[PDB]
Amino acid sequence: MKRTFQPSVLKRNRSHGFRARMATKNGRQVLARRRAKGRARLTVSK
Amino acid sequence: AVVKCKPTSPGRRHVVKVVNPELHKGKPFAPLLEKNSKSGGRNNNGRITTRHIGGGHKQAYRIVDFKRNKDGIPAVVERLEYDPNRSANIALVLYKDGERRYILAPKGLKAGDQIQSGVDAAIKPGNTLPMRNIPVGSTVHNVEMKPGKGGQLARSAGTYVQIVARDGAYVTLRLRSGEMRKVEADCRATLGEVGNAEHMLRVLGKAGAARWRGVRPTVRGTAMNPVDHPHGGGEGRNFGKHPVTPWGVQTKGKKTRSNKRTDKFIVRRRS
RNA sequence: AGGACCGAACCGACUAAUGUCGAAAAAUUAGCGGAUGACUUGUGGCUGGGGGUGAAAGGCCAAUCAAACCGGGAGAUAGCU
RNA sequence: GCUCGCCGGAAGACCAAGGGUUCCUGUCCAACGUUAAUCGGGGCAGGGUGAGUCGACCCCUAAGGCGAGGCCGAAAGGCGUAGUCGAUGGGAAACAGGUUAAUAUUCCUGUACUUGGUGUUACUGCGAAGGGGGGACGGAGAAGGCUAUGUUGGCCGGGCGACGGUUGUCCCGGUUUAAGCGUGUAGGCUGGUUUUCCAGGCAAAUCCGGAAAAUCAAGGCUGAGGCGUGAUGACGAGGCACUACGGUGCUGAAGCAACAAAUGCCCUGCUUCCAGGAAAAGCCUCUAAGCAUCAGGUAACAUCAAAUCGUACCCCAAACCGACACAGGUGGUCAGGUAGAGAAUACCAAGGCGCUUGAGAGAACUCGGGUGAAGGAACUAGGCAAAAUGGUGCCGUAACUUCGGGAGAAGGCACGCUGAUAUGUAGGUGAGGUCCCUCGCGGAUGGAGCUGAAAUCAGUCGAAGAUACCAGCUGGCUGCAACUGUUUAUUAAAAACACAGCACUGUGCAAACACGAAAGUGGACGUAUACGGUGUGACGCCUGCCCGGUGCCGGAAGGUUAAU
RNA sequence: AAUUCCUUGUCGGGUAAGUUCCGACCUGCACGAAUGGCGUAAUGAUGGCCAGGCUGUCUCCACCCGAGACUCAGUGAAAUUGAACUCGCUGUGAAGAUGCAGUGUACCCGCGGCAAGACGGAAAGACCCCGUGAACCUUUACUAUAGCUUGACACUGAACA
RNA sequence: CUUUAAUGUUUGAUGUUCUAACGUUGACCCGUAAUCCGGGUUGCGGACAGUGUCUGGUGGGUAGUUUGACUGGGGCGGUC
Repeated sequence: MKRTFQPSVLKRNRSHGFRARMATKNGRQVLARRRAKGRARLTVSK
Repeated sequence: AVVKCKPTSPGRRHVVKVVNPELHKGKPFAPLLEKNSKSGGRNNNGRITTRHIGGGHKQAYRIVDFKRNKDGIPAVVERLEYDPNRSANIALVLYKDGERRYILAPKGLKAGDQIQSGVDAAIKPGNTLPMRNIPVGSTVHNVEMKPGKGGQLARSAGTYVQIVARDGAYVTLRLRSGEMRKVEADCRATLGEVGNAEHMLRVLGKAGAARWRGVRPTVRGTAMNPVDHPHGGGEGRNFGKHPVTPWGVQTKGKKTRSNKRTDKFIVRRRS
């Protein structure tokens, strides 16, 4: 039956992209901690 | 025409339709229209600040003239158009110089009548003129509260307002709710009661006929569980409290007017 | 004309059998209900945790809901095992 | 390769979403494939996606997002004006044939088209974020004219047939052709035409609107299909040569008419209903300041430009979502024949597959079925489950009723084929001919040809003629809820929720009320025939007594009492 | 009676037989008028009840068709498990014994079955109680508090009774 | 003294007029091709409203917690 993950690559980037984080204060606070442990795929992109 | 229906199906049995042959079947006048969203009964914050609102049929706003700026220019009524916003019928009116506007339609105003605004206009149903020239003891509508702001009182269909007394600067208006308030005498008002007097006789028959008006179902407070409503609870049909709102303010008689800023303008309340 | 009637697509889930380390963390099979409407569906928006939304069951909110999920107070406390 | 079998409104064919090389070819079989494997969506090496017209990008905006200033907030921040983003929407243009192992409306052949730039020529007032027109719109129904397309005939080739017959009222195949350009039809909408004036369109206006006067009764707009050209081309069965025996090369006939017919097109029409059915640009027209020598405006002709990205492949699945090559999930388009009302169902075409373990045996038992003597609910918590009923036409129908219903109530009779009626009728279709012509895609008449129900009668076969698949069990009495609906995704679909209707009550607008420290939004661009809250629940009859208690409302004689 | 405990009340009908059903009686433990009363045509995957037709539901099962089971080949799990040379009975025992005592019986080992036992497997019982454990919900429990409201001073001035 | 009417005075309570604080989610003008907002004229209100500090009342709207033990299982009963 219909599972809980229907992907839509426009909809993924608008709410977990790069500029979706950088537009808010707490979103930039994520990428400070994402860089600290050295995440390779730093956000979800491509 | 208060026309009861034939019961060829359930739901159709109790319907009454107010068919009016006076209305115009055609499409409305275009450049006086604009868009109008529905908003679902939610504010800019996003939370639902008014329950049961939503759904309904898509409708377009008709720009209507309440202020009646054109003083002295005579005007002729073209037709009558259904408006899904008002409960009253509106009329497309063409002026002597060329402008087309909308007005709220009075009672005995068929298409083919002559109206104007201004102080020298005759006291005949349809004209609008400042309140200090209207004779005491006359029925008006579209009453402004502040001079040249609006036209606010007596706008829903079949209503009117009785001018009673003039003490120099103010004038007393026995409102539709049995309330006598005073207003500034410089305001304008339009003679005659508003048309479509049989709007009250619409009964809707079925359940979906209130949905496409935009009114969602309401759930009684005694139906819910007591985390939701302050009635709630129950091991089967228990009320046991005094009837309050969903936010715990008593609903079966509790005077909630608290202004003290417009109390100087009234005489009586709801009796 | 109709929240009209019979009936596929479509939407739904009343019954029985099967399955229960399944084909499947809810399905198949034989029927069954709605099927021009308060229908259903696509893509995109909006509303968030004592808050949301709710034709109201305390249901649903990413297989989690009488107060989500992740990190932190935190090695909480544990007269108990 | 030969048979056999299954799907065939899919188990076919295209796409979007989403994947990411899975596509093709050569190559190897450790792992992976629930078995083997020479095979593969596996490993490995190479190859493969070509655009002025498709799509994105782009110009335009909806919901909504960000938001210079600004308003507000201990802080972070919240809201929002100017704006500026955001498609699922609106906006310029291409089709047919061919070609690869893999791509194509992208390459090639042929035929077109669109908006720009640049030039020259011809003439002229051009000119905005501004005005206006346009763009630009619902639901339902009825048609009518058509096409896609099918079937038959004609025609063209090919056959005369493994066993009885078959040169004919015989059998098999084919009979295809676009965009464009030219024509303006079926039909739809609208009275045109020139001149004067005006306080309306935040300025101006020759445009829009308005007021008339005269003039003619027509003009204009939209418009499927048809027919022409496109195209004496292209394709084309079938032959010819070669075949690495894969397929390639080469010539290559007919290419018409009739009828049927869409849910597609005309139609964003038309009638009609109320629940009253987006915006902005491209487009067209008007002018402002401004330039009016020029510039710019259209028309003509020549040339130039149309960049960038995506393009393979799967796409109802072994490639996407479900941990799996999982009996699950997933939006749109195309939709042939025979019977059928039908996209149901059954059998088939195009096309695609036989579901990645088989071979034996024919015990109990279990699952899925088929049949059954006599009995027919005796079973059981209970007719659960099965069996049964099932189509169409006519006849026939009860209590009750809100006069619609009940009702397909219940129940009956007739259904096959053949012939006659009638070398196939009623009906539809419509050629030749003839008459009009304002002379056309005309009208009138004409009836060939084609198509063709259904009914009656006469036979006639079988046990059974709605034969298969497909397809209501019915009645009676009562409980509850008026009704269709909604609900516990995953043990509860109900009498629960809703509901129209009724009542009490709040609210006079800067409304009550809700979200928010606030600004401000919703309520509502509404105004008491309105909005909010509550309780009951269609409709009919009605809705009794009690105001001490508790709340609400009103009152003021007195008691009592906060900071101060 | 969706309400009636006593109760299967009493009477009438229905059946050979009716704790259900229909109709009344009133003795209403403990119905009752918008937390609505009594009706009510139509509607319902609604509850109860009866009838016709129909039948493997049954008396009582029989046969047949396929799919597993079964044999062979290929791959190849799982939950559970202190160790086991893992018999019946009477008794005894932390009180229901494969394991102790007495006694009986029993060649060693497969295969197909069935499911009485191994207090079989699964899930640190959900019932019950305990904890000076938790969460929610209610209220005239207690203390608070947003909110709404009263008054004093401030922003805040003149006149006049 | 009990009473009362007038005077004088002190403490407050109302009510009426004014406008210059303040309100304006009235109109119009400008910032500006802008329904925010600021500025300007005018009108209507007007020392009210509204807000701050303090204070009485209300307050399951919301929150933190309490709700004993013995007991022939617990509850109820009875007891400490």
